[PDB]
Amino acid sequence: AVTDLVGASTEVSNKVWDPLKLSENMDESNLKLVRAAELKHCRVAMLATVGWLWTATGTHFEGMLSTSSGVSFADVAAAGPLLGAAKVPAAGIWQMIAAIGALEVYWENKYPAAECGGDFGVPRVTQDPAKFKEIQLAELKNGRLAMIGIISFACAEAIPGSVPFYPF
Amino acid sequence: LPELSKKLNPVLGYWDPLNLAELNFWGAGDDATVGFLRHAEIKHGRVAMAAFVGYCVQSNVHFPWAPFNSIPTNIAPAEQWAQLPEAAKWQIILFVGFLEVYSEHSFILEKYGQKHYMKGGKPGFFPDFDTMVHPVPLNLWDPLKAYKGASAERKADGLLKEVNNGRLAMIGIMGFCAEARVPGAVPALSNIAHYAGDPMAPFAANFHLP
Amino acid sequence: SAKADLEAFAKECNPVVGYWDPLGLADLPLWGQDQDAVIGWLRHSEIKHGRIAMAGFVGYIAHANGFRFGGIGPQNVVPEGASAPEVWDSIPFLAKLQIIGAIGVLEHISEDKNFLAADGMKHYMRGGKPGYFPTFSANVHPMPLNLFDPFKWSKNASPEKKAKGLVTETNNGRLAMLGLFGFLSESKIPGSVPALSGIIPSYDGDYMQPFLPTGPDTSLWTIGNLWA
Amino acid sequence: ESLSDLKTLATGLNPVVGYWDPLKLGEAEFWDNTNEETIGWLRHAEIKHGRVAMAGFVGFIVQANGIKFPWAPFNAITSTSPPEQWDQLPDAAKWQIILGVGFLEWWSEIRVDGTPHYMKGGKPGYVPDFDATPDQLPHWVGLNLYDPLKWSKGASAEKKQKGLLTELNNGRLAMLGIMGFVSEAKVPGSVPLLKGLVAPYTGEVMAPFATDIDWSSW
Ligand code: CLA
Ligand code: CLA
Ligand SMILES: CCCCCC(=O)OC\C(C=C=C1C(C)(C)C[C@H](OC(C)=O)C[C@@]1(C)O)=C/C=C/C(C)=C/C=C/C=C(C)/C=C/C=C(\C)C(=O)C[C@@]12O[C@]1(C)C[C@@H](O)CC2(C)C
Ligand SMILES: CCCCCC(=O)OC\C(C=C=C1C(C)(C)C[C@H](OC(C)=O)C[C@@]1(C)O)=C/C=C/C(C)=C/C=C/C=C(C)/C=C/C=C(\C)C(=O)C[C@@]12O[C@]1(C)C[C@@H](O)CC2(C)C
Ligand SMILES: CC(=O)O[C@H]1CC(C)(C)C(=C=C/C(C)=C/C=C/C(C)=C/C=C/C=C(C)/C=C/C=C(\C)C(=O)C[C@@]23O[C@]2(C)C[C@@H](O)CC3(C)C)[C@](C)(O)C1
Ligand SMILES: CC(=O)O[C@H]1CC(C)(C)C(=C=C/C(C)=C/C=C/C(C)=C/C=C/C=C(C)/C=C/C=C(\C)C(=O)C[C@@]23O[C@]2(C)C[C@@H](O)CC3(C)C)[C@](C)(O)C1
Ligand SMILES: CC(=O)O[C@H]1CC(C)(C)C(=C=C/C(C)=C/C=C/C(C)=C/C=C/C=C(C)/C=C/C=C(\C)C(=O)C[C@@]23O[C@]2(C)C[C@@H](O)CC3(C)C)[C@](C)(O)C1
Ligand code: KC2
Ligand code: KC2
Repeated sequence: AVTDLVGASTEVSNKVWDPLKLSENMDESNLKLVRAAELKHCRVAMLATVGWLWTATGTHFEGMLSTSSGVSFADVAAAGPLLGAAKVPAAGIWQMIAAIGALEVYWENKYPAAECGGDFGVPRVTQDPAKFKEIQLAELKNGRLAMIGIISFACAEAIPGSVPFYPF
Repeated sequence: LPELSKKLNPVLGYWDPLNLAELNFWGAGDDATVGFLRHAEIKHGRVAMAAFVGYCVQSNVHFPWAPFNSIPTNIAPAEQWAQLPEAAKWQIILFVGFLEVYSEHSFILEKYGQKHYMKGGKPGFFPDFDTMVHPVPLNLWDPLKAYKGASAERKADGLLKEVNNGRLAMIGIMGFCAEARVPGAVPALSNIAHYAGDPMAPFAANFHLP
Repeated sequence: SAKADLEAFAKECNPVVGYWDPLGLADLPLWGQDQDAVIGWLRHSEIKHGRIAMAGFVGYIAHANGFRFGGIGPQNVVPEGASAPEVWDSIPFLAKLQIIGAIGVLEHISEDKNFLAADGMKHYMRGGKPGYFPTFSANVHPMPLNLFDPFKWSKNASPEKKAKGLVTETNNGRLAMLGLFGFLSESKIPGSVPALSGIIPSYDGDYMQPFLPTGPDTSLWTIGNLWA
Repeated sequence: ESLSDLKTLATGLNPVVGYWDPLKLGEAEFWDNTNEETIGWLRHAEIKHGRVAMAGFVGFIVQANGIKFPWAPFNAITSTSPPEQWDQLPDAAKWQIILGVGFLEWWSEIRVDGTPHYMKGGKPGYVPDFDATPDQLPHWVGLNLYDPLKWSKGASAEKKQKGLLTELNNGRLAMLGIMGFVSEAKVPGSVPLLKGLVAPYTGEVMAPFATDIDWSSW
């Protein structure tokens, strides 16, 4: 059932790209699971690329991130996108992870990944399923490019010389 | 253009070294490829024929009014463009910019029965101007309503003569403009103009692009 | 077709030698277009070379003697006697360029497809007569006379007389090519031509370059001379 | 198809040579495929090497002659030894050359208009047409990679196969020529009749960007 999906990209001549044959023997309720994992990776990667660009360009908020122990948003931004990740206090990291996990638990109990392949029922911008398949393919391609891009940003910030066309 | 260039010129005719008639031109088509080229054939002719005749009057006499007057005449008129004020350069380009925008309006072009040139319309056809937000006495082509009573044979002869005089003048002005800077380019003239500034730079004497 | 006509023309040129093709010149197709095109190209090149040779011999005699036409023109800048080789070194650069352009225009008119099609002829490499220059009745501006026959003094000659004249032209062109090459050799290297040694002077610039010594500009014309 | 490989070669240099391969790269299987796929891959590799070699040989002749782009960034470097001109190029220029070539061959691998791949039965060394499928490219570009001005377009198939044979032979000769020039840049005395030309050079020609490893210990 891997030949159906949406992910058939014209960059690989509109056929399924599985050189290691990872989806040869995987069955339903796992194919939908790996599609849900890919879609969540897509969305988190796109949000991560936008946030990384916002931090690297410098933007940041105005105020004090944790008035008990200093640390302004300018202090977080000035350390860089990667090195300015430990400048956040541990309580802020735990609160962010707790809110994300509450959303994860609610959406997993409401829309299980094994049954719903990455579909959490967010409205929908079009009917006419051909256009919707085109929009799904656009989402998949954008998310895959963002998956490559955020790891590229992390590698270029940590190891200089890699990613030659890296801004900042 | 079709193979009817034999009417414009025998011996030669559809010479076409760089083929250019089927390169599909933004994916529009082969007819649309022909229509765009034929318009740019004669639009470049109409500018060059007016500019070369424009040259031969500028270098001797100037209009005696005021603003584009009293600047030196014994210089290159390509340099005389650089002596114009900045508001004059903007207003000249934008006035032509209206004429380009107005003539490409397909709803104006279908008032007189024609269409945009590479959708099937005639290559060169300026609109008869009578649809503007406010009326004007004089239009652009045939202002005195003089020579629109001529038969199609005089129009067909004139349209071919417009092309052939067009190709002759595009060589005429550009070879002449190549004589102002880099002197000695045309050994037939070789006795006019100076100045090494770029003629393809209307605002070089005023500001810089970066 | 091509080989039989070549052998017949060779026999008509000389009944003793006949077909004299040592380096297989009748068999090598130039632009991959069979032997007929090669034979036509060779015949046209031979006819053009012979005509240029006879004209060059006449011009060399005229330039060596000195027979300047009048005033105002290019004779006012050339020296009063400088032999044939230096006559192409003191003429104006614009004059030499315009002469080369006129020669190229004449060659292109002789090689144009519609120029031969209007006269009822064809190209000399695809089944045509070599050396058949087209007339001048299509250049829109009315030409006063044709280039082949200006006064049309050969409009009643027979085809046999035309063939005999073509054979005589080919033979005289070969003789003129030999004579012109001998004069060029004697003008540069002594001891080549034994009879012509000591007549023509020595030329420094080689006679195989058109832009050798660029000529002076020179106005040489009045009344409206806005071009310097 | 170890039979059409001989039919191609009977027209290669007459029967004076034919199917000449001492180590017999034909009748191979390679990466878990059939002999036909390997034959098509090897033919495409030979054709691509030949095209790259003719382009490189012409570029070497032009660059060592002295013809150079005036514009702006290529005016900065002033050498002659083509290899050293590549070495003193900016890193971004070399990377953009490499990535543009990579995009061109990424398009070459894509078969959305022509039905077969060059391993699955297509013509080796066939770059697909840009405008054949105008709805399956990211944005429109005219002026296709092969035949930008459609000069060949309508031609006889005999002329097409004759041109393919001519391209293959010229490619092989250009491969030999450009490797002769590179070995001139590296090994003096090698490749006679070319000793008086080319400059001495170091820096492992078959490596871009940084240098200083080389085949110093042969
Ligand atoms: C989180 C990563 C992830 C996951 C789970 C998937 C999952 C899937 N992809 Mg996919 N993809 C991804 C990332 C991912 N993709 C990226 C980044 C790209 C761009 C290169 C693509 C491009 C792509 C194409 C073009 C196609 C798919 C297709 C598919 C589906 C079938 C293939 C399959 O089961 O094998 C993937 C299953 C996995 C479990 C893969 C997990 C990742 C492995 C184990 C680790 C690899 C490490 C890597 C090599 C290190 C370098 C990467 C990076 C650092 C540069 C499946 C739902 C096909 C499809 O849907 O067609 C219907 C298809 O045609 N993908
Ligand atoms: C309390 C927090 C919380 C909870 C309960 C969940 C719960 C879930 N997440 Mg989730 N997530 C969270 C926070 C949370 N998330 C945060 C903060 C992020 C970052 C924005 C993500 C990003 C994320 C992605 C991208 C994906 C999930 C997925 C999942 C589901 C399966 C998780 C799984 O199998 O274990 C995890 C199992 C593993 C084997 C771990 C992955 C190991 C990889 C190979 C290496 C990654 C590094 C590692 C995670 C970091 C550890 C430290 C490092 C130094 C080693 C589940 C619904 C997946 C899903 O729904 O797919 C069906 C999925 O694709 N989440
Ligand atoms: C040929 C040109 C190539 C350019 C390069 C490129 O491509 O960069 C790619 C790249 C990085 C990179 C590079 C490499 C790829 C590694 C290559 C280079 O390395 C070398 C030497 O090559 C360097 C570098 C840096 O360039 C990164 C790409 C990042 C990418 C692609 C980022 C997409 C975000 C999408 C978002 C955020 C969507 C939000 C959408 C949202 C938030 C919504 O829809 C909200 C929504 O409410 C809406 C509106 C309607 C609702 O019903 C539904 C919901 C609720 C969902
Ligand atoms: C030096 C060696 C000569 C060539 C010898 C040669 O190869 O033989 C003959 C041959 C081919 C042959 C052979 C066969 C005969 C067929 C058979 C033979 O087998 C035997 C041995 O039996 C073998 C072979 C190969 O020999 C080919 C010969 C071709 C030849 C020699 C063709 C000259 C055209 C002249 C022209 C176009 C004149 C133009 C006119 C000119 C250049 C000018 O107007 C010059 C001039 O304006 C200038 C520049 C300035 C002015 O101020 C002065 C003037 C006005 C003067
Ligand atoms: C019956 C009827 O309807 O009315 C008729 C008549 C009427 C009213 C006139 C019509 C009209 C409209 C108009 C306005 C027509 C006018 C058109 C106009 C104004 C046409 C300019 C051409 C300029 C040329 C060809 C320049 C060549 C230029 C040349 C050849 C060169 O400069 C080359 C050269 O410089 C070099 C390179 C070096 C120099 O050393 C030597 C020379 C100089 C040779 C109609 C409506 O159409 C038809
Ligand atoms: C020192 C010296 O040399 O003195 C010289 C200086 C100088 C300046 C050289 C001189 C000059 C005058 C010159 C040379 C004037 C030349 C002016 C010129 C030639 C100006 C071109 C414009 C081109 C445009 C607008 C292209 C648009 C092109 C477009 C929008 C496209 O490509 C679209 C495209 O759709 C196509 C068409 C094909 C499609 O399939 C695909 C795509 C989408 C890609 C002189 C007078 O000689 C003297
Ligand atoms: C259909 C039709 O009508 O066709 C048309 C259409 C079509 C096909 C598109 C066309 C095309 C495309 C093009 C541009 C074709 C041209 C291709 C190109 C550019 C081909 C370069 C080859 C370079 C070589 C062989 C270099 C050899 C170099 C050699 C052999 C050596 O160096 C040997 C040597 O080093 C040794 C080994 C030792 C030394 O001691 C001695 C020397 C130095 C001598 C045409 C041409 O327009 C015709
Ligand atoms: C500075 C600009 C300029 C110059 C120097 C110039 C020179 C010549 C010459 C001299 C060589 C001839 C012989 C000639 C002939 C014709 N011109 Mg020009 N023409 C210029 C501009 C315009 C414009 C704007 C239009 C136009 C037209 C026509 C028509 C057809 C009319 C008809 O068929 O109704 C004919 C026959 C109109 C058009 O083609 O519409 C169909 C149209 O709108 N022309 N034109
Ligand atoms: C560095 C670039 C380069 C060089 C130096 C070069 C030299 C020559 C020479 C001279 C030695 C000949 C005689 C020749 C001839 C042909 N070339 Mg080459 N060619 C180059 C590039 C390409 C590309 C990209 C393609 C291509 C092709 C063809 C076809 C087939 C046309 C057809 O079958 O319609 C023929 C006949 C196309 C292809 O092979 O299609 C199957 C195609 O995609 N060529 N080519």
